[PDB]
Amino acid sequence: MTVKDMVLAFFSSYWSVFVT
Amino acid sequence: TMSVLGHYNNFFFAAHLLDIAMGFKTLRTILSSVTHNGKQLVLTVGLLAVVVYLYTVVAFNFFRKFYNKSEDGDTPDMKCDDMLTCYMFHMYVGVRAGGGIGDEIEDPAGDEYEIYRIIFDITFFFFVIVILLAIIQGLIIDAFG
Amino acid sequence: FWKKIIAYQQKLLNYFARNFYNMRMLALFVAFAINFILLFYKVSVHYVLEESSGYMEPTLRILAILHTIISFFCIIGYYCLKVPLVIFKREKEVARKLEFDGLYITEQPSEDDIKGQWDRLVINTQSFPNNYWDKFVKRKVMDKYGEFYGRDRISELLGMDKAALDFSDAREKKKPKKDSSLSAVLNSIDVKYQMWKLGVVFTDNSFLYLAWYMTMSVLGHYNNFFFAAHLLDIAMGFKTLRTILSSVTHNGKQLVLTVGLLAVVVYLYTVVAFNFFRKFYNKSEDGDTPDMKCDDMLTCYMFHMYVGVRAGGGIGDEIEDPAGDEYEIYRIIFDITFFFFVIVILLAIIQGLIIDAFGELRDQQEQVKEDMETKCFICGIGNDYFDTVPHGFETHTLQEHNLANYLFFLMYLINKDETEHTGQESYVWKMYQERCWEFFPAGDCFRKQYE
Amino acid sequence: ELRDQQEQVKEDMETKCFICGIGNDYFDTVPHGFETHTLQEHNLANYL
Amino acid sequence: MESHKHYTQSETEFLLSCAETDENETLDYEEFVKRFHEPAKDIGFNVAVLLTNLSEHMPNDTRLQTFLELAESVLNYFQPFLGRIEIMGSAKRIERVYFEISESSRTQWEKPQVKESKRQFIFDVVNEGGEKEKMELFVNFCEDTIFEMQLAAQI
Ligand SMILES: [Zn+2]
Ligand SMILES: [Zn+2]
Repeated sequence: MTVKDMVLAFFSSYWSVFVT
Repeated sequence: TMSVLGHYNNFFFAAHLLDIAMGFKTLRTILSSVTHNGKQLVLTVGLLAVVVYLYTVVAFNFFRKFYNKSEDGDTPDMKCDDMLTCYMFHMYVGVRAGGGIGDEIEDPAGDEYEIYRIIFDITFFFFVIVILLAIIQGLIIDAFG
Repeated sequence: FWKKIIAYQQKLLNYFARNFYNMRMLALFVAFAINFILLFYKVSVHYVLEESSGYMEPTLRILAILHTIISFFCIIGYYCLKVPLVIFKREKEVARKLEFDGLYITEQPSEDDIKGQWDRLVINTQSFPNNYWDKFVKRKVMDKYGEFYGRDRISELLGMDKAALDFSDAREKKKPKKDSSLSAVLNSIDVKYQMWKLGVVFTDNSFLYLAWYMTMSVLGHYNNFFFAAHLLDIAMGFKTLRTILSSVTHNGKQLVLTVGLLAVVVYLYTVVAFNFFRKFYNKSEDGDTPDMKCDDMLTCYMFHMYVGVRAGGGIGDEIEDPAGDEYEIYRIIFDITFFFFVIVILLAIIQGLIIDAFGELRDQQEQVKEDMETKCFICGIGNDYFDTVPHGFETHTLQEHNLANYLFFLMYLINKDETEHTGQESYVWKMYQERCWEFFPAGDCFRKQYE
Repeated sequence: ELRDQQEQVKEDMETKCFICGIGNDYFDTVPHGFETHTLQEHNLANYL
Repeated sequence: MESHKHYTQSETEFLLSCAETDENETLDYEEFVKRFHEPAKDIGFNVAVLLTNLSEHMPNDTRLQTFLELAESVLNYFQPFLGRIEIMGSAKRIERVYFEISESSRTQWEKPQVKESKRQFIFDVVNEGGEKEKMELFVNFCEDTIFEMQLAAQI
């Protein structure tokens, strides 16, 4: 199960930029 | 010698048409563009062979259930069950397919490989038949200049 | 014992340094042979080498053993052939920085460079200029920054503080004879300088490449397929393929930007299709199995980027026939613009970026040849002036201004002596010590000076 | 064509002066003459 | 020594009389040449550089040319041994300085690695190297090359 969660895991790192 | 053998078989007279290239100088401006680099072209073909071998070992190690070129159903043959067979299949079909190798194998809809195999085919396409034939053509175009 | 083993280990290291490239080519040939005999594998979930009348199964193991051994030999021959040069460059750079700029005195380095921070624990050891064919650098910097800063504050961070104090003390009638005890040189050898050297070598790129090579050669024993990664040495190693790979590595940035622009354009076409073409993406097999449609934005984008780019005829050949009303002309425009913008003028760009690199490299080579054939490297007068006496420019560049002659003169000045220099030699040596270089002929020569 | 335009610009900037346009050979008689002439005597920034 | 047709009758008789011949008609040619050639080499190199300086700083002098013709026999031996540099010495004076070049140096300079390094240096200095620091990079290249030459010679 990695065809759909890959983009979600890639975007989950930019939350540290969204909080700033 | 070839003209003599042409009497034993009236088809060695076809080898005499090579005299229009290895003889008269009416075709030098065209054939010089290919004969100029020469070494660069064989080195490019060797690099292409090495890259296709890399893709072949990757597929042999991680993609077994895709190379299933069966005809009429339930005739699994021409698979990747042999390293040499898979390498010949790649170098003979994936290079000449015009769209990489992702168009001559099964559809990459399976789990754990849906994205890995897509990356596989798209990198094969962009590295083998996009930037490794552009090199072969640039070596011919630069010779004219 | 100790002498007879040191004179043997030195000979062994000299052999490994003399045979670095030879062992490199031998390791390449061994990897080629391993990958050639790897063409005889079969699957049974179990990989088997059942292809010959023996003599192929044990030879692979002995070849892998020999390959790992020769990779270790190469990685320890590099340490004796190329590491002295890089540490010499590092020491020379840091010493000249210390003397001419006052880096660790008045111009403390920033945090944006790791070299300036790692070269700090080397200025305060005993054997700092180990490979610089000179040791009068600490004295120079002390005499240069002695009164403008702390006379003791300089030596406290340049080392030899208490050493110089003890030397000035022992200059009187107090001097013993130092003894030499065998098997007790671990205290004599400097550990901090060796630590700095190990940091430098572990930072060196050409050493990390050989480390990765040996790591893959080791993993090749756990799996006899990582020996395929050793074929990348024909590209990242020897320079027999530079004329070909340079055409691709020259732009690089242009190619990734082109691929990004292609991705953006395909995303544009994907949103257009998702918003206006639903009833076409119907790649059903055997009938009544509608799947791989455009019912998902990510799925449709992957379908486009994976099929329409590689289809060779755009995307209008992988979807349904555009015979429906309200879309018969809109979708035709869609496919034809996709074709002309994605696989006609966006692959022509990728190929033009590869074709232009050949011309640029050839122009660089011809420009180098011209600048070498028309002017002199040192004075740079010109070919026309020297082409007045028969074969004048060639003689001027082979006898008067020979770069090899200048190199040999610098070597002679460095290795001759200090108190044996003549007038001209001492003048040039002084100028070289201040790093000014006004003694090189700028725009004059012995022929322009006279008749 | 774009590469040729860029190289032509670089050459016209390296062989002649922008204001007087004398040439590189004339100023290359004193050691490092043309660079000093274009950085001190005829500086476009100085004119601005 | 007489089959090489280099030594005439006088030279042969001189070299035979200059032998040790200490009651045994046997000579240690090692010590013989290391006694009669080591200082001869140095003094001959000094005379050769003196004559070369005179010839290059006093041409069109037949009175010196006739001497150079007879000195050419020994001047050719030190041909691949003396260099010549044109430096800026006194105020606005291009001085031609001479010096000795070691055989080890001229052997380690002709290696393919050093030649390829020099070629690459010239290439990437003519292409992207500057004007104000050209000698600054040239002396660094010279130092790196003499360092590798010392390293490859001491092995
Ligand atoms: Zn010159
Ligand atoms: Zn001007």
